[PDB]
Amino acid sequence: ANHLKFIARTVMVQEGNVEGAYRTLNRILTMDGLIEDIKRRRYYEKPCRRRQRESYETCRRIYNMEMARKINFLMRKNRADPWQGC
Amino acid sequence: TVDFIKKQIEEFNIGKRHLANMMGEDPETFTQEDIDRAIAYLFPSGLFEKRARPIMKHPEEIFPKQRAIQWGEDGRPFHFLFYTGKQSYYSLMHDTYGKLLDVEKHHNPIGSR
Ligand SMILES: [Mg+2]
Ligand SMILES: [Mg+2]
Repeated sequence: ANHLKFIARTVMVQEGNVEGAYRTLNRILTMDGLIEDIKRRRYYEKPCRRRQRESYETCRRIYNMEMARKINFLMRKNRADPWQGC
Repeated sequence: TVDFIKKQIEEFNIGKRHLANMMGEDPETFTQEDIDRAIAYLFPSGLFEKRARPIMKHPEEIFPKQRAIQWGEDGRPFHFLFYTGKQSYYSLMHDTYGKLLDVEKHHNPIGSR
Protein backbone atom coordinates (compact mmCIF):
# COMPACT_ATOMS: atom_id res chain seq x y z
CA ALA A 1 0.00 0.00 0.00
CA ASN A 2 2.94 2.32 0.53
CA HIS A 3 4.88 0.61 -2.25
CA LEU A 4 4.79 1.75 -5.86
CA LYS A 5 1.97 -0.06 -7.65
CA PHE A 6 2.12 -2.56 -10.50
CA ILE A 7 5.67 -3.62 -9.89
CA ALA A 8 4.63 -6.61 -7.75
CA ARG A 9 3.23 -9.92 -8.97
CA THR A 10 2.89 -8.53 -12.47
CA VAL A 11 3.22 -10.42 -15.72
CA MET A 12 2.75 -8.67 -19.02
CA VAL A 13 1.14 -10.82 -21.72
CA GLN A 14 3.26 -11.33 -24.81
CA GLU A 15 1.87 -11.73 -28.35
CA GLY A 16 -1.60 -11.18 -26.91
CA ASN A 17 -2.17 -14.64 -25.46
CA VAL A 18 -3.85 -14.12 -22.14
CA GLU A 19 -4.33 -17.66 -20.94
CA GLY A 20 -0.60 -18.35 -21.23
CA ALA A 21 0.34 -15.29 -19.20
CA TYR A 22 -2.17 -16.16 -16.51
CA ARG A 23 -0.76 -19.66 -16.26
CA THR A 24 2.60 -17.97 -15.87
CA LEU A 25 1.53 -15.71 -12.98
CA ASN A 26 -0.14 -18.69 -11.33
CA ARG A 27 3.11 -20.62 -11.57
CA ILE A 28 4.79 -17.64 -9.86
CA LEU A 29 2.51 -17.53 -6.82
CA THR A 30 2.37 -21.30 -6.47
CA MET A 31 6.16 -21.50 -6.75
CA ASP A 32 6.54 -19.04 -3.85
CA GLY A 33 3.85 -20.66 -1.69
CA LEU A 34 1.33 -17.83 -1.79
CA ILE A 35 -1.56 -19.90 -3.03
CA GLU A 36 -1.13 -22.39 -0.22
CA ASP A 37 -1.02 -19.42 2.12
CA ILE A 38 -4.18 -17.73 0.82
CA LYS A 39 -5.99 -21.01 0.99
CA ARG A 40 -4.47 -21.64 4.44
CA ARG A 41 -5.60 -18.23 5.66
CA ARG A 42 -9.21 -18.34 4.55
CA TYR A 43 -9.95 -19.68 8.03
CA TYR A 44 -7.76 -19.75 11.08
CA GLU A 45 -5.58 -22.64 12.15
CA LYS A 46 -4.59 -22.98 15.76
CA PRO A 47 -0.90 -23.14 16.73
CA CYS A 48 -0.92 -26.83 17.76
CA ARG A 49 -2.93 -27.85 14.74
CA ARG A 50 -0.26 -25.93 12.82
CA ARG A 51 2.83 -27.70 14.17
CA GLN A 52 1.08 -30.95 13.34
CA ARG A 53 0.77 -29.78 9.75
CA GLU A 54 4.38 -28.65 9.72
CA SER A 55 5.71 -31.92 11.03
CA TYR A 56 3.57 -34.09 8.78
CA GLU A 57 4.64 -32.04 5.82
CA THR A 58 8.28 -32.22 6.73
CA CYS A 59 8.28 -35.94 7.43
CA ARG A 60 6.53 -36.51 4.13
CA ARG A 61 9.06 -34.29 2.40
CA ILE A 62 11.89 -36.33 3.84
CA TYR A 63 10.31 -39.59 2.75
CA ASN A 64 9.64 -38.37 -0.76
CA MET A 65 13.11 -36.93 -1.12
CA GLU A 66 14.75 -40.18 -0.09
CA MET A 67 12.46 -42.43 -2.12
CA ALA A 68 13.06 -40.16 -5.12
CA ARG A 69 16.79 -40.45 -4.75
CA LYS A 70 16.60 -44.24 -4.40
CA ILE A 71 14.46 -44.47 -7.50
CA ASN A 72 16.82 -42.33 -9.61
CA PHE A 73 19.80 -44.26 -8.31
CA LEU A 74 18.32 -47.63 -9.27
CA MET A 75 17.30 -46.10 -12.60
CA ARG A 76 20.32 -47.55 -14.49
CA LYS A 77 19.37 -51.09 -13.79
CA ASN A 78 16.05 -50.59 -15.48
CA ARG A 79 18.05 -51.42 -18.63
CA ALA A 80 17.02 -54.63 -20.42
CA ASP A 81 18.69 -57.57 -18.70
CA PRO A 82 21.79 -59.46 -20.01
CA TRP A 83 21.55 -62.82 -18.30
CA GLN A 84 18.03 -63.81 -19.13
CA GLY A 85 16.92 -67.42 -18.93
CA CYS A 86 20.26 -68.60 -17.54
CA THR B 1 5.61 -99.99 -12.18
CA VAL B 2 7.75 -101.27 -15.08
CA ASP B 3 6.95 -104.91 -14.37
CA PHE B 4 3.35 -103.86 -14.96
CA ILE B 5 4.26 -102.53 -18.38
CA LYS B 6 6.09 -105.75 -19.34
CA LYS B 7 3.21 -107.93 -18.15
CA GLN B 8 0.53 -105.72 -19.68
CA ILE B 9 2.20 -105.60 -23.10
CA GLU B 10 2.51 -109.40 -23.05
CA GLU B 11 -1.12 -110.02 -22.12
CA PHE B 12 -2.09 -107.35 -24.62
CA ASN B 13 -0.57 -109.36 -27.43
CA ILE B 14 -1.98 -112.65 -26.18
CA GLY B 15 -5.40 -111.03 -25.99
CA LYS B 16 -4.71 -109.56 -29.42
CA ARG B 17 -4.42 -113.06 -30.91
CA HIS B 18 -7.42 -114.11 -28.88
CA LEU B 19 -9.32 -111.21 -30.42
CA ALA B 20 -8.36 -111.95 -34.00
CA ASN B 21 -9.15 -115.69 -33.81
CA MET B 22 -12.69 -115.12 -32.53
CA MET B 23 -13.34 -112.07 -34.70
CA GLY B 24 -11.97 -114.24 -37.52
CA GLU B 25 -9.24 -112.09 -39.03
CA ASP B 26 -5.58 -112.54 -39.88
CA PRO B 27 -3.71 -111.73 -36.65
CA GLU B 28 -0.98 -110.09 -38.73
CA THR B 29 -2.74 -107.18 -40.47
CA PHE B 30 -4.99 -106.52 -37.45
CA THR B 31 -4.81 -102.79 -36.66
CA GLN B 32 -6.08 -100.46 -33.95
CA GLU B 33 -8.70 -99.51 -36.54
CA ASP B 34 -9.81 -103.12 -36.39
CA ILE B 35 -9.44 -103.35 -32.62
CA ASP B 36 -12.00 -100.54 -32.26
CA ARG B 37 -14.59 -102.04 -34.60
CA ALA B 38 -14.07 -105.30 -32.77
CA ILE B 39 -14.74 -104.14 -29.22
CA ALA B 40 -17.42 -101.72 -30.38
CA TYR B 41 -19.31 -104.66 -31.82
CA LEU B 42 -18.68 -106.94 -28.83
CA PHE B 43 -19.40 -104.55 -25.92
CA PRO B 44 -21.82 -101.95 -27.39
CA SER B 45 -22.02 -99.20 -24.80
CA GLY B 46 -24.22 -96.26 -25.70
CA LEU B 47 -22.47 -93.71 -23.49
CA PHE B 48 -21.84 -90.12 -24.23
CA GLU B 49 -18.43 -89.66 -22.67
CA LYS B 50 -16.13 -91.58 -24.96
CA ARG B 51 -13.39 -92.38 -22.45
CA ALA B 52 -15.77 -94.42 -20.36
CA ARG B 53 -16.52 -96.69 -23.31
CA PRO B 54 -14.70 -100.03 -23.43
CA ILE B 55 -11.01 -99.98 -24.38
CA MET B 56 -8.38 -102.46 -25.30
CA LYS B 57 -5.24 -100.51 -26.18
CA HIS B 58 -1.43 -100.73 -26.02
CA PRO B 59 -0.63 -99.93 -22.35
CA GLU B 60 1.54 -96.99 -23.45
CA GLU B 61 -1.52 -95.03 -24.63
CA ILE B 62 -3.47 -96.30 -21.62
CA PHE B 63 -0.98 -95.48 -18.86
CA PRO B 64 0.88 -92.23 -18.22
CA LYS B 65 4.62 -92.03 -18.82
CA GLN B 66 6.74 -92.54 -15.73
CA ARG B 67 9.78 -90.73 -14.38
CA ALA B 68 12.60 -93.27 -14.53
CA ILE B 69 14.85 -94.27 -11.64
CA GLN B 70 16.75 -91.11 -10.75
CA TRP B 71 19.61 -92.61 -8.80
CA GLY B 72 21.89 -95.66 -8.78
CA GLU B 73 21.66 -98.38 -6.12
CA ASP B 74 24.36 -96.50 -4.22
CA GLY B 75 21.93 -93.59 -3.67
CA ARG B 76 23.96 -91.48 -6.05
CA PRO B 77 21.81 -89.59 -8.66
CA PHE B 78 22.51 -89.79 -12.38
CA HIS B 79 21.77 -86.30 -13.61
CA PHE B 80 23.80 -83.42 -12.19
CA LEU B 81 20.85 -81.09 -12.07
CA PHE B 82 18.80 -83.53 -9.96
CA TYR B 83 18.76 -81.38 -6.88
CA THR B 84 16.95 -78.64 -8.77
CA GLY B 85 13.79 -80.73 -8.42
CA LYS B 86 13.17 -80.09 -12.06
CA GLN B 87 16.06 -81.64 -13.91
CA SER B 88 13.98 -82.15 -17.00
CA TYR B 89 13.30 -78.47 -17.30
CA TYR B 90 16.69 -77.07 -16.42
CA SER B 91 18.46 -79.51 -18.68
CA LEU B 92 16.58 -78.03 -21.60
CA MET B 93 17.56 -74.71 -20.15
CA HIS B 94 21.26 -75.52 -19.78
CA ASP B 95 21.36 -76.90 -23.32
CA THR B 96 19.44 -74.00 -24.77
CA TYR B 97 21.70 -71.48 -23.12
CA GLY B 98 24.73 -73.49 -24.27
CA LYS B 99 23.49 -73.44 -27.84
CA LEU B 100 23.12 -69.69 -27.49
CA LEU B 101 26.62 -69.18 -26.11
CA ASP B 102 28.19 -71.27 -28.90
CA VAL B 103 26.20 -69.30 -31.45
CA GLU B 104 27.66 -66.09 -30.00
CA LYS B 105 31.27 -67.33 -30.17
CA HIS B 106 30.87 -68.80 -33.69
CA HIS B 107 29.02 -65.76 -35.06
CA ASN B 108 31.92 -63.51 -34.03
CA PRO B 109 4.07 -67.42 -40.72
CA ILE B 110 4.07 -70.85 -42.41
CA GLY B 111 1.44 -71.94 -39.87
CA SER B 112 4.21 -72.86 -37.47
CA ARG B 113 3.73 -72.32 -33.73
MG1 LIG C 1 -5.68 1.48 -0.29
MG1 LIG D 1 6.48 -24.24 4.47
